[PDB]
Amino acid sequence: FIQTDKTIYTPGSTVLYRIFTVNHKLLPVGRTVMVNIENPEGIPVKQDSLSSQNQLGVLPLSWDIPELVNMGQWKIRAYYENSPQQVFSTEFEVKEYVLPSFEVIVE
Amino acid sequence: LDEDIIAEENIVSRSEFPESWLWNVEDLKEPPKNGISTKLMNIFLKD
Amino acid sequence: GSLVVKSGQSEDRQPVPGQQMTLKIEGDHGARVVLVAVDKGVFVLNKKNKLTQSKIWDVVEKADIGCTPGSGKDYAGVFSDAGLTFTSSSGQQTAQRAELQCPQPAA
Repeated sequence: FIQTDKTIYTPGSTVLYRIFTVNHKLLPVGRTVMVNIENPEGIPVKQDSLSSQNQLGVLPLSWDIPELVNMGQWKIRAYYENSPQQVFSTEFEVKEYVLPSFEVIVE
Repeated sequence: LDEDIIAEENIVSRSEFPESWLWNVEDLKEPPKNGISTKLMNIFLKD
Repeated sequence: GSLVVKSGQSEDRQPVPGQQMTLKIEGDHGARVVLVAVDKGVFVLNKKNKLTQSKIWDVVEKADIGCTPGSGKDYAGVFSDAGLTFTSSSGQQTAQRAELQCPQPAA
């Protein structure tokens, strides 16, 4: 399970994401995880290889988004080293935005 | 200064405007009661 | 288990920028809790791809080996349609399963 602090990011900021490692019983486990980050056009730019060993099934990570980069839908793909075929992914949008001051609901 | 107002030198502007904070990690090792621990955190709200 | 996050102040109203506030956390003993605070204004631009406990169970259920609400055509079908395999010294065994995914939902 991948968790990102925000849902959308601006070019230049930092993305804080944690990877939760558990078994079929949802209980934490220490394994080797391969984490990649692809751009809108499906092109990996950063790849890590950390282990949740003695980390209580929580892998804190972070990556800085360069100013010069394509906007759109980004994806973070992670998978256990013992099963490359099974991949988990979570998307985060990159766009030049500015936080509004009010929300709008359409019901 | 004597006016019924606050001078410019006395107005501390708000600058801390984060979009996401409190990226912390806390463990619940406190004395359990009914299988439910309780940690009291003292956070510092932003501007 | 259970994880609840409420206001430490069992009284008063809304705080003021820069002011401190107690944050009560009621969780299971020995459990580690990771926190994160985000301005609601962000979700106005994007509320998708978040992390919810409901989304977790939705994944677990999809990875179920059972492909039938119950019962079966025969005794060898009841077990197989429930995610099990029966084999005896008398000869009575279940239907050979050699496919990962459940039956292709044939409407």
